[PDB]
Amino acid sequence: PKLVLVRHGQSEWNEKNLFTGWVDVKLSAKGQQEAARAGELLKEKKVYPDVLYTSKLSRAIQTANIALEKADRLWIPVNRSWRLNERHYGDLQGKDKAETLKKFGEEKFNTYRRSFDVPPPPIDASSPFSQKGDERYKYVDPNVLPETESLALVIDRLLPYWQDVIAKDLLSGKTVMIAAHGNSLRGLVKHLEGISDADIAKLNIPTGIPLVFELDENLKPSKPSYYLDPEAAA
Amino acid sequence: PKLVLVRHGQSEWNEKNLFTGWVDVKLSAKGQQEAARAGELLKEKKVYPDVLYTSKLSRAIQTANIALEKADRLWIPVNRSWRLNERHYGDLQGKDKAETLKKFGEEKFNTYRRSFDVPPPPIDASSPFSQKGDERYKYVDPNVLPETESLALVIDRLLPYWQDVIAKDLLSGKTVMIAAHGNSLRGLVKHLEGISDADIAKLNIPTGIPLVFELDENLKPSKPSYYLDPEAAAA
Amino acid sequence: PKLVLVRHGQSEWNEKNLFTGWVDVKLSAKGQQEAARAGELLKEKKVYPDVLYTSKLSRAIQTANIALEKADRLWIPVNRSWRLNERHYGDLQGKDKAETLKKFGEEKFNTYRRSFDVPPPPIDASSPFSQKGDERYKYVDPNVLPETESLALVIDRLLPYWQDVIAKDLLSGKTVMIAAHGNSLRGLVKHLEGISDADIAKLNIPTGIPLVFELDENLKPSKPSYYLDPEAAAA
Amino acid sequence: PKLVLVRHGQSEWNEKNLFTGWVDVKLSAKGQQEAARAGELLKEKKVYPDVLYTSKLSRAIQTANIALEKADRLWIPVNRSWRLNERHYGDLQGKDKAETLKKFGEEKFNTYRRSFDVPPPPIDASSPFSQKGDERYKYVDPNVLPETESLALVIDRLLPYWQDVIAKDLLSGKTVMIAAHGNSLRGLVKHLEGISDADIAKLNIPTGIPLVFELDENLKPSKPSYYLDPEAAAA
Repeated sequence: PKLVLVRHGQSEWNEKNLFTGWVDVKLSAKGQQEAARAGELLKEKKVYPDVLYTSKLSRAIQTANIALEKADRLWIPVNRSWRLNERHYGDLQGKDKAETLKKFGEEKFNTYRRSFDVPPPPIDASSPFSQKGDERYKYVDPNVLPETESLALVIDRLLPYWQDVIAKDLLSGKTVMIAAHGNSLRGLVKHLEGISDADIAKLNIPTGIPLVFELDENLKPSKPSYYLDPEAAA
Repeated sequence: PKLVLVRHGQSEWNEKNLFTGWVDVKLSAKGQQEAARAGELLKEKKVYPDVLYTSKLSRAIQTANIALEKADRLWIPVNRSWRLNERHYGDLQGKDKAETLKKFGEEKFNTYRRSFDVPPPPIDASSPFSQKGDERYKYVDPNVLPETESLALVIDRLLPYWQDVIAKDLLSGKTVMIAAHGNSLRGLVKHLEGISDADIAKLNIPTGIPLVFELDENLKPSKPSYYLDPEAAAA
Repeated sequence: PKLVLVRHGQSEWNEKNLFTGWVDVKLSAKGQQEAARAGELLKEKKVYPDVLYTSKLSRAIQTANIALEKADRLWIPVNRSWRLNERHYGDLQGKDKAETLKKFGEEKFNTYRRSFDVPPPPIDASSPFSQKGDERYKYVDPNVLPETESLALVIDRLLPYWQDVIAKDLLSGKTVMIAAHGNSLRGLVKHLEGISDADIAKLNIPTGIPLVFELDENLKPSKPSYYLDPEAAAA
Repeated sequence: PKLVLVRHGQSEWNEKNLFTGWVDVKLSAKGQQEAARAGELLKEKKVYPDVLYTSKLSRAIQTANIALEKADRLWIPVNRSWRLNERHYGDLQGKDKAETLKKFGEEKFNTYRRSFDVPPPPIDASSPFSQKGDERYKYVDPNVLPETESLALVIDRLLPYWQDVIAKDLLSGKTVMIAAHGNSLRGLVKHLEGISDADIAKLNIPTGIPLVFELDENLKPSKPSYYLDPEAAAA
């Protein structure tokens, strides 16, 4: 089976130095350009997705729409899941990253951004930056919807979707493309490669560069993953 | 129930005066702007789709994508069907329109373009403008895929998808958006409004302007249809 | 591709001499045994369905459930559609077959029963034998649901489901089992084999015996169909 | 939103005192009667499921089929999931229960049977009672499929299906029926009622008697759950 991963490029908040999380922020002009190069790489390198999976976040969805238009595969079926969403940043959603660093100090700030299992402080259900009660999640068990998450947590809610839904297509011989986020993709990659809880902190997935996985029948890498622009990935 | 129809703006081929049909031609720079305007109109007029339906043709898909982005509803479920495709143009696919008019005359030409049931000659399976064997139709019974169509024929293949798939959503209380094409959308409007085989040739559906239908429990108009920019659609 | 057709055995109304059609009459005790025998044949003969399609009528459904229990494939995915339903019988639904012959006469009675395109008179929406407004059809476009049908019509509403839905599974390499009715299966066989509007009235599909079709990439027979009990079927 | 749980009656292995787990054992004749009785109760008490969910195990699937036949609702959509399966019994699968009470002693046996988080030893792949490589699970990630389980673990693989799939139907106003097993339904009930890890072993769900939960918009009981046969369930 063949899996293609695409991390969207910068959102409008990444420029503004604000933690995004689940806030549905739009892709920036530069994010749109990386989306377009990701697609051109898909075409150029002959990687043809038969099906697409995205998160419920616009920035990833628009990256898919743009990338697929350049790859001339806009007609493929598409499925969306909150389980592919970016790590929910809790109370840090909508907050300046430089001020958050001044408020908590470097150790706590690295812990919130990159510890494997310690999540950011939870967000208040009535905050301007809270996704509670948002229409796009109205058919999901209210109780599971997060108020903050660590990568460990992201992996816990993502794996079931990977297990039942994405796996069916892979095991049916379909080349799957997933357009998601930094933390949901680092999470999936941690799972596919058996990366340790300690080591995962250092993993960075380059935005707008398709990561390809050739998997065996047990959905395990049959060889090292590869970026479509190896030189731009390193 | 509530249904919104969005016809895409011009494709690159329209600009170059070439008959398109099922050729998967890209939307033109201006088609993209009309898509954007269609989205702004959705948001502005407070028409919020719960689910999207497109054809398998890129120009209509890209229109829904741009329109949904401006409307800020990119997250909605999407389904695609060949039964929402534009009318297949037969041997006319990829031919120059002005050259076609010189070769058939103002009569045969106008008949191929705007008659209810006279289809163009079928296109040969080996033509560069033939979709026979196209990857995107591979799970559809080969026998049903057209090699040419008339509006009448577009309607016959479209209705079943409307009857079972689109209708379930509408009858489930969801606002459906359909991003499709000239013939498929006129075909759907003909059915919804009960327009005769003779009167349908008159109906023009303007591009990049959402057309809204509020329907009753029998999927028949509860009040008359309305464009989201009545002025721009009427000129 | 491989397709298995199973016609359900008698309902409780067959013994009572009443026209059934869309009325949801239960499978008879003898229908239940033919169902068990149908599933026993699938196992015996090594025909393993990957997915099941049934109509929305209980007798076909129960036949399928019983058959799969015997075949040890109860776990397969199941899809149901009104389009696989038996031919709607019109005003004849729930009426005595003997009294109907006296009322219409030999010629007209044979007409309503076995002509390709003359349907029974339509049934009225008030009749306790009308399915209009029934819950199992509440998500289908009300305008398309029949108030009487002829075999021509059955084939008309069945094909779109075969073309897009069942065809997807067959073209994906899945062995499809359909549990339906006399008219619906005969309509499908007519289509698969190219039987004339004139010779189909003669085709009888044996109840409780699987009919297997090995199909080519065009979903057209690659070798003649074959029942799993050739003798019980040709007796 | 309204939910109905139905625990299947005994299997052929329960009758013979053998640990079942994921072994796809056929429901017993008394088990089929309980199924019928479950269905008569649904009908009698006016509990009309709109959709059915089951495990991938025949005993639970046959239960739903017999019950729904009695309820006259065979036509409802049906979805199956390995996540609603009974708890995998590991090495205990296919072993005599009384012989196990000896080979372990009253307290180690009780652990494997009624402890919250300590699972039985895993079953070897090549054991006749291993479900490793079974066709009904060929589209599931091979890595997640268990070789033994505890109730804690059952709940962990069950919840995602409940959260996304089953919740959608409930939240769309549809009455849901789940026909599953001892551990998977106790697991769902532990979740619905907020029973602690400590008090869960004490809960019992009687076979063949529908248990109805009336839920709020948060999918939490809006009033105490109830059986459709209060006396028989508590006796």
